[PDB]
Amino acid sequence: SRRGRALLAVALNLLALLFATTAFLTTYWCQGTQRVPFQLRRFHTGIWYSCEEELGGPGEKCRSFIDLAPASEKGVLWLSVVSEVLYILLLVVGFSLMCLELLHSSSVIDGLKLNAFAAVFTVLSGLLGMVAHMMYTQVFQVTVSLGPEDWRPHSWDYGWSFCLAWGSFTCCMAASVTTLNSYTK
Amino acid sequence: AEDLSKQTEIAYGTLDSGSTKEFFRRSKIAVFDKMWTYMRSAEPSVFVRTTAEGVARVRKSKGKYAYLLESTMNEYIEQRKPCDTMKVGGNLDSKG
Amino acid sequence: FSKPFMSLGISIMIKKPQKSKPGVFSFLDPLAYEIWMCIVFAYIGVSV
Amino acid sequence: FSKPFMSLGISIMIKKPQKSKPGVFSFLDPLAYEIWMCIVFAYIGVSV
Amino acid sequence: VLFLVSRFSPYSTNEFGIFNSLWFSLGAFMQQGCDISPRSLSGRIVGGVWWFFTLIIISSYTANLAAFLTVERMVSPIES
Amino acid sequence: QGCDISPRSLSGRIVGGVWWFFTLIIISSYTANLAAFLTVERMVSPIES
Amino acid sequence: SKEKTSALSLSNVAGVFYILVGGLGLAMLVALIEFCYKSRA
Amino acid sequence: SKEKTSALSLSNVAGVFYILVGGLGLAMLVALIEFCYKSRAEA
Repeated sequence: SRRGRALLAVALNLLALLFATTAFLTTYWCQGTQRVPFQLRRFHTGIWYSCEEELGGPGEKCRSFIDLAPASEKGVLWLSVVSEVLYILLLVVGFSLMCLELLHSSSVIDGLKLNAFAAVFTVLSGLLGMVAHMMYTQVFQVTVSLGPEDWRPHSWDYGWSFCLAWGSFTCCMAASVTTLNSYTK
Repeated sequence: AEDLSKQTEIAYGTLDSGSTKEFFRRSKIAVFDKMWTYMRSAEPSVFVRTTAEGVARVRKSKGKYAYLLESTMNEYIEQRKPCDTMKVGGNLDSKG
Repeated sequence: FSKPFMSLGISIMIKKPQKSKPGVFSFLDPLAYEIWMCIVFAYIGVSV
Repeated sequence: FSKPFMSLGISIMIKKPQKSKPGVFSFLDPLAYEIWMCIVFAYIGVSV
Repeated sequence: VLFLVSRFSPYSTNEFGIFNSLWFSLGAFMQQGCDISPRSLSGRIVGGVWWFFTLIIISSYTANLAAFLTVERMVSPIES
Repeated sequence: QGCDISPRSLSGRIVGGVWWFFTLIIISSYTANLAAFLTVERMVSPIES
Repeated sequence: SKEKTSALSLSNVAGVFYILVGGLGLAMLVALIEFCYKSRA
Repeated sequence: SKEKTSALSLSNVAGVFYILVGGLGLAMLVALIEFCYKSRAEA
C-alpha cells in the first residue's frame, strides 16, 4: 500500500516537473493578433522573448520581452522571473526529495521526516509559483494598454501552456496531499 | 505654477529661444524665481528645440514632463489629435 | 500697434490624466488610512 | 489709452464650500429614525 | 496549506483532513462558516488570512455589480 | 446564518457546496440592485399613446 | 461623452492575493517554531 | 486650495467607535456589579 501512495506523489510531481518547464520554455502564453492598415498577423509571447509571425514566410521576429515593458513594470517583471526560477528550482528540490520517498533509496529510519520535509518543499514552491504567474499577468495587462511602443494586440487572450502553467501548480497541491494522508493512515 | 514649485517629481520646461525663457530670468516673483533655478540647477536636458519637440516630450514622458508655453498654443494642441494634452493652472503673466 | 484683440499668457501643458495602474494596495482605497489603523487599534482593545 | 497694464474679464463669484461636517451620528443617516427605533422595538418583540 | 499544517504538532485527534479542509475553506468563502474551527495558531492564521481574502472579493463583487446596474440605469437612449 | 448542523457525506457536501454559491450570488444581486434604484430613479408615465 | 463601464481587472484586487500568499508563508513559518516550542517541552 | 478628499474618513464612521468605546465602558462596569454579586454569595 505505502509503495503505491508514495509512487503517486512522485508521478504527479514528475508531471509538475514537465508542465512547469514546458510552460517556461515555450513562448506561446498570449496568442494575440495585430492589424496594420486590415492585414492582421498572428503572434505569441512568453516570458522572455516576444516573437511575431511575419506574413507568409519563416516569421518569428523575436523582440525580447524585457525592454518593451514600461520602466516601472520592468523591475516588477524581474521579480516574476526571479520567482519563476525560484519555482522550478524548489520543485526540483521538491521532486528529488520525492525520490528519497522511495524505499529503494536510503532507509526507513528518519525517512518519514524526509517526507514531512518533502511536501513542504512543494507547497512553499507552489505558493511562490502561483504569485510568479500572477506577477506576470498584471504586467501583461499594462502592456496591452500603455506599455510598449505602438504595438497593441487586438486580443490579449491566454494561449496554451498558460493552462499548463496552472496545472503544474495544481499537481503540486495534489501530490502534497498524497504524501500527507499516507503520513497519517 | 506654485504646485510645480513645491513638487520636484514632475519635470517642467520651456522653449530654448523664446520670450518665455526670457521671462523667468528677469522675474522677481518668489515662485517664478524658484522655477527658473530649477530649469538650470537640477537638469538633465530640460529645454527643447522648438514647440513641436516640446509637445512630443509631453506625449512621451507620460506625465513626468510639463511644457510651459503660450496660452493660445496650449488650447489648440489640446483640441487636436491625438488629444493627449490639457491646460492646467491660470495664465501666469499677460501678453497681447 | 492697435489694442490687443487677443489676450494670452504663459500656461502649463501636461498630459491628459488617464487611468494609471491601480495601486498594489488599491483594495483599501475606500476607507482611508486613518481608519485601517484605528480598526486594528479597536481590534486589539475589544479583544483585550 | 495706453496698452493694458492689467487684463481682466467677467468671472463667477460663489460662496466658498465650507467643511463638509457630517456629525457624530452620520452613519445612522441612510435609514430614517422611524426605522432605527422600530428595529429596536421589533428586536424586543422577537426576543420575547 | 490548512491541511498541511494540521498534520503536524497542531493536533487529541487531527480532524482537518483534506476532505474537511476543502469544506472549511468553502464555508469561509461563502461566509456561511462551519462548526469546525482551527485551534492551533498556524491554523488560525491560514483560517484568518483567507477570511480577509473573502471579505474583499465579495465586497468587490457586490460593488462592481452595483456599478453595472447604475450605469445601465443611466444609459437614457435618444429622446430628441 | 451559519447553522450548527453540518453535512459530512460527500453527496451531502456537494449539495451544501453548490447551494452556498447560490446564496452568494442572489444576496449580492439583491444588494447591488437596490443600489441601482435608490441612486438613479426613473419615474415612468402610466400612458404613452 | 466618452465614458463607459468596466469589469474589475486583476490589478484592482491584486493586493489581496499577495496578502493571501504572504499570509500563507507566515503560516508555514510559525508552523515550524510551534513545532519547535512543543518539542522542547 | 489643494485640500480634496476622495475616500471615507474617520469622521463619517466616528460614532460607531463612540458606541464601541461607550460599549466597553458600560461592559467593565457590569463586570464589577456581577463580581460584587458573587462576593455577596461567597460571604
